[PDB]
Amino acid sequence: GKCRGLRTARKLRSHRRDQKWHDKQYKKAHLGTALKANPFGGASHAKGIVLEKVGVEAKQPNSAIRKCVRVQLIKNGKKITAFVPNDGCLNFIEENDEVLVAGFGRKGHAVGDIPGVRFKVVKVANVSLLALYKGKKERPR
Amino acid sequence: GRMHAPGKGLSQSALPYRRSVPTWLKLTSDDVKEQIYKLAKKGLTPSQIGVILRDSHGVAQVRFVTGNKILRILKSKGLAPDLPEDLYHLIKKAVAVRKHLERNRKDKDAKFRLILIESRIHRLARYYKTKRVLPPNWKYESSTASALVA
Amino acid sequence: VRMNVLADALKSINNAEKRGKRQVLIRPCSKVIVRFLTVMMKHGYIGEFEIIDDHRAGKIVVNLTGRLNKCGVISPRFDVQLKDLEKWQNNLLPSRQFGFIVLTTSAGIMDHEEARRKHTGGKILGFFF
RNA sequence: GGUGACCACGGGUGACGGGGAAUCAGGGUUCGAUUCCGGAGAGGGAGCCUGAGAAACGGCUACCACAUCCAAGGAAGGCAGCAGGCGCGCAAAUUACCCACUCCCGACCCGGGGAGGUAGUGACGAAAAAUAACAAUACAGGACUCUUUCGAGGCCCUGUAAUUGGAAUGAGUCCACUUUAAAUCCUUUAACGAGGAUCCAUUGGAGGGCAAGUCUGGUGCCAGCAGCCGCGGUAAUUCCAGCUCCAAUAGCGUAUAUUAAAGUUGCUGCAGUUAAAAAGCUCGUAGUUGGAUCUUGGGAGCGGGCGUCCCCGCCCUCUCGGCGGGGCCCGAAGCGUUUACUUUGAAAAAAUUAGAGUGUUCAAAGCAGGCCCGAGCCGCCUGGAUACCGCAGCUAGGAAUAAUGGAAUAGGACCGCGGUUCUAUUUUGUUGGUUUUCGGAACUGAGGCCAUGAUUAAGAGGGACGGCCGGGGGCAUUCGUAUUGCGCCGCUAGAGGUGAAAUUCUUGGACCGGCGCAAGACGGACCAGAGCGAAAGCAUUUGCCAAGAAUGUUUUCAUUAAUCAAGAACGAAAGUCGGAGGUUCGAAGACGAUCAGAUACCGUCGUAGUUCCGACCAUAAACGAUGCCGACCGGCGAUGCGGCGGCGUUAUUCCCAUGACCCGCCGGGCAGCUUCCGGGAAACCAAAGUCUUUGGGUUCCGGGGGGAGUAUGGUUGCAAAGCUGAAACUUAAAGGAAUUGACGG
RNA sequence: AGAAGACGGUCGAACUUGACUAUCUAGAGGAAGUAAAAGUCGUAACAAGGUUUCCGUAGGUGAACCUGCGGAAGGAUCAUUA
Ligand SMILES: [Mg+2]
Ligand SMILES: [Mg+2]
Ligand SMILES: [Mg+2]
Ligand SMILES: [Mg+2]
Ligand SMILES: [Mg+2]
Ligand SMILES: [Mg+2]
Ligand SMILES: [Mg+2]
Ligand SMILES: [Mg+2]
Ligand SMILES: [Mg+2]
Ligand SMILES: [Mg+2]
Ligand SMILES: [Mg+2]
Ligand SMILES: [Mg+2]
Ligand SMILES: [Mg+2]
Ligand SMILES: [Mg+2]
Ligand SMILES: [Mg+2]
Ligand SMILES: [Mg+2]
Ligand SMILES: [Mg+2]
Ligand SMILES: [Mg+2]
Ligand SMILES: [Mg+2]
Ligand SMILES: [Mg+2]
Ligand SMILES: [Mg+2]
Repeated sequence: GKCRGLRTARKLRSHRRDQKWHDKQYKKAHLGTALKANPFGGASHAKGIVLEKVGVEAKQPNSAIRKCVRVQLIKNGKKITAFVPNDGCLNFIEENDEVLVAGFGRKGHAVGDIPGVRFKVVKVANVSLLALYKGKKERPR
Repeated sequence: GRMHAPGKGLSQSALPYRRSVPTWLKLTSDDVKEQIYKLAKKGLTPSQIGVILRDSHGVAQVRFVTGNKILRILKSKGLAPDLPEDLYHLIKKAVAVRKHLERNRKDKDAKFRLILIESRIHRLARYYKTKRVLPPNWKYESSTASALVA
Repeated sequence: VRMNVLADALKSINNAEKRGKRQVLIRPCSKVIVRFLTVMMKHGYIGEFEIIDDHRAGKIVVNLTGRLNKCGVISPRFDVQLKDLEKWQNNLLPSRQFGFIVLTTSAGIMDHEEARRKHTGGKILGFFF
């Protein structure tokens, strides 16, 4: 059992903070390795330059091509794969453009049947992908 | 349970509720004292004095008849041993095991019991230091104990 | 070894009450035990108890009335002030209507209602309801 | 010398500290660059002048890094001030007006203030609140009513489409006023200003979680959707649209940090047999935790009414008691321990929080405000509370719990009496001589008194003693058959081995039978849900050596105790080193078989090893997959040891013991059966119970599955390896117990 | 009264060198872990999985794995008779 003495507070707190390192959430947010390994560096979004347009295969029970773009972040110069989350927004994407990529939804974890993709594109050429999809505003042609 | 053994024996002496001296006992307080003085000069430990008095002279408790304990009686006269009786016997057992152990090096069991005995020696010695029975610098040396006891 | 004599007496009468025994014998008696048994009697939770006097720590036989539910102990005797007493009340007592928290104060051993009546905190001992 | 496991020192911080912010049962977890207080800095360091005050930078000097002008001889720099640019970025405003307010500076009613105020940008965020209301017609609905369905109206509410159909209004234009330093905005208030009142609400969804379609048209495992389950391969409730519904609403969606949910960090309050998990075992220092016991009972009218309730009052001492000599009194000194604890009081910035008052037109706010004016009201009444403020420090009451002490070689308390050395004042008032035991302080001798002074001996522990008990340990010794080999003797052609064979041994006598010899192992049957040991483990006889549990105890000591980081002892088997020995078996290896192949299972050999001594290694499914100490909570029959009782049988003897049985009791073990103790997911467990009715003490240790007991560092080892021990990345399950079915060489 | 200047002292920037310590990162080659291919080879584990399985240790083998020694039942026996 656990100690219950009147002057065992030091043992209780020392044991607590030693055991707090054994759950992933505390280890992740207090070690710093996850922060360094994060391509975004603790940022909600990141701008980048479209390096290529690539297609990713779905998982086993699905069968589709997920239209993603390989992007290099303007800060730290890291190369990541960002999903394009609409039906025909890849055509809205061309080569060498600024794209505001954001996390896909669950904190650096792969989402759905897309393997290894944890980011999605939000804006391209400083105009929203939703606005282009809905026709609210057109490309800066 | 036992300090250095897995054992939970309840074998203990049970003192009577009657603190009064039995009316048949005819030895008075001084008579117990001089019997105690005699047997102590003979070279008997206080525990050995109590058993002989109980088994032969019919005193169930020395403290009940004299009002004072056996070791207190010896120290008051001044013939109590310097080493406490229980501490003396622990060193005696430790020396005997040491003597046996040097003849029989392969007795890993005898070595194990030796550590248990010397652990009890140090724990008892700490208590006696705290009560100031023993000198504050009294150490149990494995080498010099063979002459300290026996 | 035995370290909390009160904790052992409370557990013994709790187990005996669960089984349904008319009487229970708690082996090591002490002053705190007698006072703790006294407050239970004055609130009617237990019947007569008799302290058997041997020259050692005596024994106690308690007549269980069967109207007890739990008589636990709070082993680390926390210091309870008058401002955190209600936080102990709702944490331990089943309800605000019945149930008693017994704490040792400088005015003696008594329940929380009376301790508050004479405006004094103290050290938590146990509870019963 | 000083500081350290009560964590020193060192390292990191995406650390300025605090008041405070978010979340909100309680406890907590995060956040505080940011307007108030304190600190620090002015590109990085360093050094100085002046001054009361600076190591000042809208002061100077120097160096470093940048950087400006130059006639190239020199000279001049510091926006982490207000604006405003570049860069960096996911990310953040006008190179505006004014000292009118609040205050600051100055020689000062007069000047100055990018402090600060005002305006501009401003969906950071917060408060209020439009996008419509009503009436009469049609058609349903209502407990409708009138005849008892039928039909109507003496009523009510919704809905669809209409020359309805004339009432109310702002949002907009815009006059003036007001506001203000000057404006703006707001509030006032003119004239306009609503029938798709087109003066047009959006953002996300409609399989489930989760409110809303099993509509229609496209696409056809494609496009795509989908936080998770999942949808789509031609009849999509899920994609792309239309229609229609749903949610919130001037706001809604997404990403990320953080809180609750999370009793998935568990102090409150989690777990550890099988799910992840208790160290192989014991000792042990720090740490944590520790049996019982020292004043209770009796009083007074008051008194929760002696109204036996009980406001309650309780029926420490010595010193001037300040109302050298009064009882008419209450002030000076110490505590006949020291703390923890609890209550009270003091002091604890404001702002923020809770909260008192106050109709801001309500609210967020703010600290304002209210009464009358008949016009003299030549002015009256207020508020600007209070609470909390952790821990530490200060103060006064209480003394229950907890710690700590007093008298044990009395070097003890208290009353005095001796004998000893100094000394403020003395007055044996002219000074000087002074007596000053004078007053108290110096040390010491002899007394009385103290009820003279030691709580008890834990169903706590240690130790002693008694008779036993045990495959407990070490050394020596003895015996057993078997196995292998060898020597003779006999008779024989086979023997061995396998599912079947074969490798192999054999007319030299193999196998078999007999008598011997030698060696090295191993201690059968007895042998058990029996014993002992800390575990590992321990089984031929005998002797020696120490050790031990339990029991017995009217012995002794008297709390000496429990668990324990660090450290230490012991640890099957295999493995390593050195020396002996090597019968059997047998990793490696060889061969014969089997097989589709057969690096194997089977067979014949056979090395290391297996045996002993010495030294390492420290691991096992080291298992009960189950920490230790302590208490409580059913029954029953046995078993081992010790003790205590008893009808009898038996051994001898002439009787008791004493052994062997028989029937019980007690204590301590190994277990078993049983039970609706209770627990548990259940299997099951008298513990794995006494757990939301959660707290006996204390160790170790788990936090979805993998990566991984891996990499690296450290350390131990001759080596093999041991101990300590991540991350990146990946994944929606992996698992546990039970049910049904299927299947089983 | 006194300026330039000089010896010495003291704070001491800065430069050169060396050391230590932090992160980041290249690297021939080597050796792992993950995900998808009804790819190849066998069949080690599950039933007595066709040699019960598993643990520790050691050697061996294309691969799973095999074998020796000790252990466990989480076994395929809670049981086998005087
Ligand atoms: Mg910082
Ligand atoms: Mg701050
Ligand atoms: Mg400064
Ligand atoms: Mg001045
Ligand atoms: Mg400066
Ligand atoms: Mg509108
Ligand atoms: Mg749809
Ligand atoms: Mg949370
Ligand atoms: Mg859990
Ligand atoms: Mg497990
Ligand atoms: Mg200790
Ligand atoms: Mg106590
Ligand atoms: Mg043959
Ligand atoms: Mg071994
Ligand atoms: Mg060897
Ligand atoms: Mg062989
Ligand atoms: Mg414990
Ligand atoms: Mg894990
Ligand atoms: Mg190579
Ligand atoms: Mg196998
Ligand atoms: Mg198999």
